[PDB]
Amino acid sequence: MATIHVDGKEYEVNGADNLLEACLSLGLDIPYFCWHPALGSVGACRQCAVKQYQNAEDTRGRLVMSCMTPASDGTFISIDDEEAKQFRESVVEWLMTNHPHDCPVCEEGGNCHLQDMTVMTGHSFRRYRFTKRTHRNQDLGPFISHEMNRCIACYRCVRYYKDYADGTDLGVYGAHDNVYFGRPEDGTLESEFSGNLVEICPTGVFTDKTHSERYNRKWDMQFAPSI
Amino acid sequence: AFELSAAEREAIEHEMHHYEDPRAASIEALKIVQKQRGWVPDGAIHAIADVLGIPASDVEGVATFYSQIFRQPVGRHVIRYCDSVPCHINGYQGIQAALEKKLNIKPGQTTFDGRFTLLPTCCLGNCDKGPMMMIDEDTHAHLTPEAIPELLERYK
Amino acid sequence: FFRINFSRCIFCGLCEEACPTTAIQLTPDFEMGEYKRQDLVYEKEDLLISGPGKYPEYNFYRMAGMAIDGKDKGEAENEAKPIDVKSLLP
Amino acid sequence: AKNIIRTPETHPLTWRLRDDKQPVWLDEYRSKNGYEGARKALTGLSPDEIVNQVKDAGLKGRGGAGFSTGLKWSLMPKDESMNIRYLLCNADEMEPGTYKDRLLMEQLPHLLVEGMLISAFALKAYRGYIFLRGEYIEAAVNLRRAIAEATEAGLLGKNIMGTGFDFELFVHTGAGRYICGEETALINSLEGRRANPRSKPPFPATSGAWGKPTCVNNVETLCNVPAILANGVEWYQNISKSKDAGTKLMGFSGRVKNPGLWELPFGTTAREILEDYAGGMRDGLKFKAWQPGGAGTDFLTEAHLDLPMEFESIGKAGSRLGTALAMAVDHEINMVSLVRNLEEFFARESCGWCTPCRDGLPWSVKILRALERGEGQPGDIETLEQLCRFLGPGKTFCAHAPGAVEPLQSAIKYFREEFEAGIKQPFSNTHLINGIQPNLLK
Ligand SMILES: Cc1cc2nc3c(=O)[nH]c(=O)nc-3n(C[C@H](O)[C@H](O)[C@H](O)COP(=O)(O)O)c2cc1C
Ligand code: SF4
Ligand code: SF4
Ligand code: SF4
Ligand code: SF4
Ligand code: FES
Ligand code: FES
Repeated sequence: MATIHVDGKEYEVNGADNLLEACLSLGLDIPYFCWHPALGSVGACRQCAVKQYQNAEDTRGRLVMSCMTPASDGTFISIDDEEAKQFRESVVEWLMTNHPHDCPVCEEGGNCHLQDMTVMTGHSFRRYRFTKRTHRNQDLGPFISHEMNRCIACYRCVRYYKDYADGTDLGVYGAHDNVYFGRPEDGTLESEFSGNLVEICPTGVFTDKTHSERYNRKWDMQFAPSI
Repeated sequence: AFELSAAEREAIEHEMHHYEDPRAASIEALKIVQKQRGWVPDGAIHAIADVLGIPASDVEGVATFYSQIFRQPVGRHVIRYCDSVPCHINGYQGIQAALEKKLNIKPGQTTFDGRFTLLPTCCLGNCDKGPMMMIDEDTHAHLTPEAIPELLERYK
Repeated sequence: FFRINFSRCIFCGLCEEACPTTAIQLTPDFEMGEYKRQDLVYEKEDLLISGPGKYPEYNFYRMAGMAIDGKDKGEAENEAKPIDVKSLLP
Repeated sequence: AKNIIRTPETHPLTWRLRDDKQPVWLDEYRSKNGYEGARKALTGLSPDEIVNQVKDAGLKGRGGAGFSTGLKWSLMPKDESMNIRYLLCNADEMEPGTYKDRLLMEQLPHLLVEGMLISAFALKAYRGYIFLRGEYIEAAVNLRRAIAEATEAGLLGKNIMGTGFDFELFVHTGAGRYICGEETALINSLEGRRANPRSKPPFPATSGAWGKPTCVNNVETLCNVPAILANGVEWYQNISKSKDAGTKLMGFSGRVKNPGLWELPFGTTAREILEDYAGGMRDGLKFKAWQPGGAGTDFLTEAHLDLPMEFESIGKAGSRLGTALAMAVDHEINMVSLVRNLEEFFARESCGWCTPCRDGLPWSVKILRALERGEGQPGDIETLEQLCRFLGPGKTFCAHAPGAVEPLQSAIKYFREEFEAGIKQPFSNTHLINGIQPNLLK
């Protein structure tokens, strides 16, 4: 439908789509968290940053969010722009400042989008030397476990549980960096589709308790397509 | 078990008639119950929700977002001092120290008698007259560490 | 359960290099000859010693943010104490 | 300067202020040519004509950015099907160093009421909301009494001035958050939602409050409308000769001999406001720096005091005009501790929507606190500068952070030596694990 120019190479994409969706569908890799193919685009984590030029002669473009930018015809964007790469790594660094050192004891290890993006952004060195924020967890019933410390405030859970599944017991509480995602009070999630949170959450705040009892890493699982 | 008083219910209802969506009355609804209880009791969140027809998680999010809405018990007279830069230059730090000494508490806690609660606040829109503080709904300007002991006495 | 088949082990130390907890360690010992290969399959009873090994003072649980008996939320290294969303402080 | 004579034409917004500093009420307000502009507009000018006059006058926004009020009113949808429209007054005033709105609302409430009444007719709005901060207790009681007085006089309500125009005005009190000042955040707060900013496009003009055409304007911006529709567009254009037409409530604060705000035309240099009105620094204090108009403005030095108080002049200087309410910093003030205070505010006023502002500002506060405690380590200033560039316009979701780094970048630019004194310790984020030889990066 529309012709875009990513890193010089030209591509034919649907103009009705956003650059993130378009480039991801082209096989191009752009880190992201807040955006979900079914929940739409909001522009919160600011991770899908891409440099956009006004024309082919523009050499000083601007950092835009691919998820909140239309894949319009005549669009010149660069994912490999140094500034874009630096900003995308900085977003991960800011999310890692208050992130718990609990990879070995979390159930998302090896299946974690945050782990995948940290590596994709090439962020392996910590410069932050201050304290990490902590949050007390809640009981969410017999199926979902809570570990708010591992949160990155992408808002995916509240957007799926409340704006897609129309649930009323999950919400975002607090302000600034003390934002909390959970129930207004300890209790069982009442949505018949609460389980999808385990795959929606890009971290390990929401996990599957039914598996946690006999937990095994994704690489050690024998899987089969079943109905 | 928290139960909204008829007066509080009527107040929230009147507010709902001033907006298209009843949800727009949530902030004031939290302020009404607070004016009658000093803070918003945990039971109030659900009760307010039933009156506005909105998820209780939504009412809780608004309360935990807005600072003035208190979700933890507070003293009879809340004391708010401006900690912004204009007042920082004027010398709020001295006023804070004076309040802490006369009250033997620290910013964020209530006195044992439950008469005062020391909470820092942002700009109060009166820097030309700083330092500035607000006790209850009364504003005090041109503050001096020496006047703090007397000012607090007025709020028996 | 923890099982190591020393009949297949090549003593390369890739596993010791991979722990984030310094639990598995290759020790200076070379005498492990056996009569039956089945006895070369060691379990935790034949692996868990009574000391820290080559790494004397490292506890991953003092670095993790997951609360356990002894370490509560905010009691780990470089970790602040939980601030409630209902706190009165701005 | 010390004894300013106020003539209606020279001081259209402060000439009615009483010396007893008591609120001018309907009877007194109408005595001083009150609601005359409303009468002329409601019964005389078409809604479109009023918009054109405000556009021709050149009334720019007085809330921070200088966007043309008339242009903003003209970007409103032209679809007659969209009958339900709203006008929102940003009475919220929580930017540290700003107190101009309090004076107008607490002493001249009918001025805002009249400005909204005229502005609503132009925007064809049926309901108007004054988003007032809760801390302003007096403004609330005063504005509510003014509305009650107006409704009785038939200035607000149904068939206003026998025009068939029905306008209902409501006062919405806030609950503490500063982000509510952002236009889209105000709309969300008004709807009873967490004040998280929205994204544009779409702009609030087409889909704002409850998805209906909405227009947000500052108290001062709206209080400038009555005079234009009463004294004429020509008078407003000739009030001064600056590209920024009209008057502005400007002022100086911060250990100055006479702190306060004064109605002055654009172009008055900061030097005049500091010496002629503020009376200069208090004896014993020497001027070091000054923020042009707000905690979110870039600091300027004494050399920039001879620059006219206009949007373009301060912008070229390297800052923003902002609210035109300047603040003076004396030599006895440490820049690191001052910016630490600014960041502590900007960091806690974040709503938590985007990472750059939610997790980046808190980092800066910790670095600044370490610097002021003498515990700074090499690389701290570089992180601060990187944050200032990566929290700049376009990177964050709204302009809270872009404006939060404005004071920080400026302080490092003119007073780096103060930030350097902080670094006194060697850099170290790792302890020594026994048994593991460390990778000695050189
Ligand atoms: C963080 C932030 C805080 C703001 N606070 C205020 C405020 O207190 N008052 C205000 O009038 N505008 C404030 N604004 C600007 C508004 O978004 C908007 O520009 C203004 O209400 C309309 O300006 P005008 O109508 O005078 O043109 C703020 C903007 C930001 C980004
Ligand atoms: S959520 Fe992912 S990155 Fe965070 S501790 Fe768990 S596995 Fe590691
Ligand atoms: S709990 Fe998961 S989905 Fe929700 S904000 Fe945190 S990381 Fe995102
Ligand atoms: S990785 Fe460990 S268990 Fe596996 S062969 Fe090497 S030394 Fe043996
Ligand atoms: S910059 Fe981002 S985090 Fe800060 S107030 Fe705006 S939307 Fe919220
Ligand atoms: S995925 Fe685009 S802003 Fe988060
Ligand atoms: S900084 Fe105290 S009133 Fe403005």
